[PDB]
Amino acid sequence: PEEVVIAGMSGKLPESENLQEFWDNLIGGVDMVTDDDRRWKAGLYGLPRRSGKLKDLSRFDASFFGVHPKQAHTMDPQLRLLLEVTYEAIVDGGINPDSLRGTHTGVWVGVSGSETSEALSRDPETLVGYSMVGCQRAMMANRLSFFFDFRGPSIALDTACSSSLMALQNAYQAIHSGQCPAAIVGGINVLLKPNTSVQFLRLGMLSPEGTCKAFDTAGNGYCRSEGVVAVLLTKKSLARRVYATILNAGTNTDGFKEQGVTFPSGDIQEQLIRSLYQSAGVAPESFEYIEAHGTGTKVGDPQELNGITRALCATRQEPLLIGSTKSNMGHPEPASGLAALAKVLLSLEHGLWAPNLHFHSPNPEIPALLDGRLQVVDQPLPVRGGNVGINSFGFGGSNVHIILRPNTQPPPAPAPHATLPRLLRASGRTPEAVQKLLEQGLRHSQDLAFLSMLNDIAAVPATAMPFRGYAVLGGERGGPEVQQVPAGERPLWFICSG
Amino acid sequence: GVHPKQAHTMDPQLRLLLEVTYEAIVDGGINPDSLRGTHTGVWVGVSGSETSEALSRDPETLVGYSMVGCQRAMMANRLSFFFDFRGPSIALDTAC
Amino acid sequence: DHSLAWDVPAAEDFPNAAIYNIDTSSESPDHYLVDHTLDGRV
Repeated sequence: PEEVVIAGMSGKLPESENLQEFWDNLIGGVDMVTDDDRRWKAGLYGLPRRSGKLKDLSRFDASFFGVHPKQAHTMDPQLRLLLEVTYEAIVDGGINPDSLRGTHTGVWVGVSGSETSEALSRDPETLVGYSMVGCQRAMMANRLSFFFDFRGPSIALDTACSSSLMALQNAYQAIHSGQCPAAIVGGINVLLKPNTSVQFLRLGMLSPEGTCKAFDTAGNGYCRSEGVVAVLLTKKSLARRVYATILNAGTNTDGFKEQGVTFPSGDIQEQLIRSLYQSAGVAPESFEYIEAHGTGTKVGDPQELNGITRALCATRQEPLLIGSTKSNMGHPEPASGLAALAKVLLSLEHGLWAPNLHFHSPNPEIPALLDGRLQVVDQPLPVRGGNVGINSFGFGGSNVHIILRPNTQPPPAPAPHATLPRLLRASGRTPEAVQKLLEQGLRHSQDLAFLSMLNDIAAVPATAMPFRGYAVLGGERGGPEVQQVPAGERPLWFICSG
Repeated sequence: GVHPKQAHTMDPQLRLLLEVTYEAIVDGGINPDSLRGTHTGVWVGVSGSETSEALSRDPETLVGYSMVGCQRAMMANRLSFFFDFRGPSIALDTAC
Repeated sequence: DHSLAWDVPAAEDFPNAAIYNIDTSSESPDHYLVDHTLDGRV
């Protein structure tokens, strides 16, 4: 088996259109769980007044994805955002999507809600059949395959609170086994029906204060939050940017439990973690940071933390840093794994760990936190090195865990040819896209790899992207240039002067 | 081990599937207690949760048990829980 | 290009004609109706 690497990532998490804003919020210590009433009247049915929500759900470029207006109005917002996020993820890795056309890339998508389908299927007298092809759960992956022309598997997993990480595990297995050269792993969740929140509140899995206080004495529950993420898993040969390497992925169910189906278990999670880190051949002393589920439940937190302590903290001297991305944004049920993965990858790229929030005093039922073996990252801590681990556990008992080896590639040694002027070319749907690409190219004119990746994703036909531009970087002069590309292939002629 | 209150708030698919899974194990001549604690996995293909729509249509009367019984991911998690399977539990939803 | 705005399901789009329950049980506010009996019938 070859290596599996993560090439590109994109998403639209709470109070963050792109991942850059997500990181600015994570490291800036800004609570991304607002209390407004965009989705519905606050406090309706006694639901918590705070939830994680996106900035806008009404935006989708229909023309580029070949969706007519009638179809777009009946398409699930999850799908509309996921198409764009997937395209951004593919380009984020410096890979022109045209290359992946006709290959065996497989789309695995974790979804838990289909609330849009009910809304559009409530009036039999005046309901359109398009909604079946736009809101059906399977279409969340089949639509992506149809547009991007992927011949690989197209599955829409459903395991709760762990669907996205299960999809990542399945994609990792598919690539590792030689079945696919690349994969698109996505996780979507949108809060649209208050009745689901009422159900969760009745079960007792929601916090009245609406704040997920991970690893904290006053941990009541968790706050619902929406988000969309997508990751491009690929083998080594294809990858142009490598965020990390998937050293091993696994899964397993709790089994029978006297307490109940929804009661988390710790022995099973410990077994899963130990099995992964034994099969991969990675010693526990090499771990540096584990992204715990950290939903803030008064029962789940002790189980998960003590399982981690038993599995990894047995015979290691230095403490293990543990953090949860759910104190910063909330808890996107089906997308919990991918949000934590995005936070981890961003922290590794920027060389700093995103601080947790709402951490004042450690839970007295967790000896490791007091003993000092486990350290909650409540301040920006520079990364020293080592491996990482992400675990997402659903409330049905579906456990997942991953081990990541970060990218220790240093900047290249300066070379004589680096001083020669270089050319950057960009294409986009509107002039603002070309402007932003050219400005980014100018900002980092000394980073050759960034320019090369930008140039490798700029060969999009004029029909899809009718705006193009260029900017000779590092020259004696010359600003950016932008103009619309006339349609139709144009012949190229040569004339040799005498 | 499903109490009467939760039996009423459970998807018919889940109940029929529990019965059919027990029947399938026995038809193979293998006692179900032989597979307990093993890495047996449960995969299910579902493309509908209309019971959840029927049970979550009254905000003032719904019971939280519906989520634990009618949720899509529980169609496999319930089987793994009862039969004590430690392997994967997934709910594929590729149509047809 | 995000010039156009598309449909997004609203809160009221999902399920949620006054109905009055008449109960004569002593624990109910309407218990006083027991005293309105005519021809040996409430």
